[PDB]
Amino acid sequence: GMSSLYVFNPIFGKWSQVAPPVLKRPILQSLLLPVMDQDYAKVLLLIDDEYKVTAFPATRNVLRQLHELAPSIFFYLVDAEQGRLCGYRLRKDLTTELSWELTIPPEVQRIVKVKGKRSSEHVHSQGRVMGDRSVLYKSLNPNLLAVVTESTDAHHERTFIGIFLIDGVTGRIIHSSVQKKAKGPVHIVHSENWVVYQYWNTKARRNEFTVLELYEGTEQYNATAFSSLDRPQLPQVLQQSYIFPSSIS
Amino acid sequence: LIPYSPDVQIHAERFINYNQTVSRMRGIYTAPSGLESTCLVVAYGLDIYQ
Amino acid sequence: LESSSQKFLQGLVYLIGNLMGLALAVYKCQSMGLLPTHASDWLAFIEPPERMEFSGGGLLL
Amino acid sequence: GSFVVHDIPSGSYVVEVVSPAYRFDPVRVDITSKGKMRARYVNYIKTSEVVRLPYPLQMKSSGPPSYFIKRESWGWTDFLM
Amino acid sequence: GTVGLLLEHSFEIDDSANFRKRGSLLWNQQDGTLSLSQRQLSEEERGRLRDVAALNGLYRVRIPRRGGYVSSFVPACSLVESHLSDQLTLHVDVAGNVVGVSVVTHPGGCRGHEVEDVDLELFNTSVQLQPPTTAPGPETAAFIERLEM
Amino acid sequence: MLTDMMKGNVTNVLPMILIGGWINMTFSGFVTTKVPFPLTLRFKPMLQQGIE
Ligand SMILES: *[C@@H]1O[C@H](CO)[C@@H](O[C@@H]2O[C@H](CO)[C@@H](O[C@@H]3O[C@H](CO)[C@@H](O)[C@H](O)[C@@H]3O)[C@H](O)[C@H]2NC(C)=O)[C@H](O)[C@H]1NC(C)=O
Ligand SMILES: *[C@@H]1O[C@H](CO)[C@@H](O[C@@H]2O[C@H](CO)[C@@H](O[C@@H]3O[C@H](CO)[C@@H](O)[C@H](O)[C@@H]3O)[C@H](O)[C@H]2NC(C)=O)[C@H](O)[C@H]1NC(C)=O
Ligand SMILES: *[C@@H]1O[C@H](CO)[C@@H](O[C@@H]2O[C@H](CO)[C@@H](O[C@@H]3O[C@H](CO)[C@@H](O)[C@H](O)[C@@H]3O)[C@H](O)[C@H]2NC(C)=O)[C@H](O)[C@H]1NC(C)=O
Repeated sequence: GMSSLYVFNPIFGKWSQVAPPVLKRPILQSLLLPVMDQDYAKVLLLIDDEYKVTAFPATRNVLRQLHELAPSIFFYLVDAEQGRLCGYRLRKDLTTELSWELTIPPEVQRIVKVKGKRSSEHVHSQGRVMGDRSVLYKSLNPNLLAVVTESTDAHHERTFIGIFLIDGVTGRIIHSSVQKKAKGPVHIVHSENWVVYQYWNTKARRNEFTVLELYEGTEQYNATAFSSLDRPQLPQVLQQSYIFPSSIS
Repeated sequence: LIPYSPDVQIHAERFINYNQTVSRMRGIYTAPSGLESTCLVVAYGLDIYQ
Repeated sequence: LESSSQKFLQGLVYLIGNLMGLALAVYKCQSMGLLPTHASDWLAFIEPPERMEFSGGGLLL
Repeated sequence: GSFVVHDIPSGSYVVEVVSPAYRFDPVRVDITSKGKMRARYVNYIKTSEVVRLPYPLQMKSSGPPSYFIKRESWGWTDFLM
Repeated sequence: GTVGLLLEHSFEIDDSANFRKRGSLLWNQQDGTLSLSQRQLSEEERGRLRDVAALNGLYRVRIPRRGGYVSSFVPACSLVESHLSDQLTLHVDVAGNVVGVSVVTHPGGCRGHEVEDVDLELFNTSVQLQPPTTAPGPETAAFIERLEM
Repeated sequence: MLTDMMKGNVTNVLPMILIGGWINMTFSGFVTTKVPFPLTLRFKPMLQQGIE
């Protein structure tokens, strides 16, 4: 349970003369803050097992900006053996507080993989053309996580496999999809607004491909400021099935 | 629109790996280039291929 | 064309003919799709909004 | 040439010979607990018996699969049009 | 079989460490009906709700599952700016397992005009159940008949 | 009286269309320039005509 951080150069190879120390228990998680400070660098903070935020580039303006942000940064942690989905957030200077909590029975379902949204992704078109000429708005969520859980018990017929769509901001499940005759390796990829996950059916020896897409209605919201505190609506979920004769490693 | 049909066939023409093959495909990393329509694909695993 | 008062009024009908022609041309213009006047065209112009209050996490714990 | 595989359980499996060179057509094989072996054509849309062939798998590779696309130029007698 | 669930609410200045019993909620697993019955707030509770609202705090909802412990935060600034309208939703598994709850408010605004004491008398809540949904499979049977026909 | 308009100069654009067609045939997938003037998406088929 040792955690260490190194600061090296990807161009030459020689490391710099700046490295923070690590104490207490091993580092649990890290997050990259998009805001830049100091000279032209980004600020990095890490979470300890004592539930504390440690900032890598200690700088007065860095801490000033972090304090000015204050209730704007959230942190979700996922456990497999514990099966507990947690949400903490920064308050004022540096301290954790529990905001949203989720629990899942480990005996029934089991956590496998969790994918999210890439930080470096820009969407050009925010709508889609429809039958006559009407516009259709999409549902783009920068803060949305997808959980894939399977069944602990393995049987020829009895097989439980599903996908949960949870917001990291506020505990609220958008859509929960469930199958009944699928098992084995499952691969999930997340994109602009469409999720692609593949499975294998035991009842018929084949691989079925399910495509999930989230769509809004014909009218748009604020469309200037996106936040998960507001937007009390449920996006439409579309599912389709295909056949792929391969394994998809 | 093309009418819906659950039959996806693997065409040999849409094969990026013509001759060079990867014995074990652990993962693939795609990096965006700078022009507009160019993505650098690197497949890692038992061997390396770009 | 000024030769009398009564033909001076017929000139206005001559102009009404051109007005009707312009109206028909504009009707065909809109029917084909030359004038945008629709939501999808303005969708082609709307820019993405700014994202605030970002979150993050993983499965390391 | 011969593929001999042991340490297998009961069930249905698709035998396919993988080669960057001349390719092969996968063949579906059904294994019974009693010891009957029934080979059939690979069918995904349909799940019935299409054609039954003898058990001693004899795959016949058609040839090199086309990996590259073809581009044609314009003929001298054809550009006169 | 009807089981009762404990519903508690949080109200502080800027932290969240206190919780009080707000009401009782009955749940019928066999039937699928969810009934809620909470008590009414007192004038001091109303005023404390007002002063926490103008400070833009958080409204944490506490629900223990028979053990697990679920919580959910919601902005009360929109609660005070608009009228009282909360929506509670329970998330269940295929069997008798509880995932969590979420509070959603239909207005969801931030204008902040004013609120009268006549508003904040009755509690307006609606409870819903969201069981897991079964995904469809490949409809090859219709494709075969279309190809034949 | 009708012929005064029927004759006109309606059918005098086709030879230029032939030149444009040959030029577009030479360069199949190309992007020459952008026009600052905003345009509607219903002109894109006529404008691009070769880019997917
Ligand atoms: C869509 O979302 C945006 C961003 O949340 C809203 O614009 C923002 O609205 C708030 C509240 O009206 C503005 O706050 C103002 O602050 C000044 C002091 O700085 C205060 O005097 C005002 O009374 C108000 O509280 C904020 O400035 C404004 N932001 C921008 C960039 O204009 C917008 O109202 C939302 N639209 C809808 C339809 O919900
Ligand atoms: C897959 O790779 C094999 C090699 O392991 C390819 O076979 C070889 O392909 C190269 C060109 O890709 C041939 O080189 C040629 O040599 C002649 C003179 O002999 C020269 O005039 C040509 O310009 C070219 O350099 C090489 O002869 C050939 N070897 C054999 C034994 O065929 C194979 O073609 C690849 N598969 C493809 C392209 O589908
Ligand atoms: C207490 O809660 C009930 C139910 O949640 C509230 O009834 C709801 O009232 C809203 C507006 O007051 C209704 O919204 C309406 O929606 C229709 C379309 O559905 C729209 O055309 C109208 O213009 C309006 O926006 C809503 O339908 C109605 N019923 C629900 C939500 O089931 C009641 O108003 C609440 N009382 C107080 C004092 O807040």
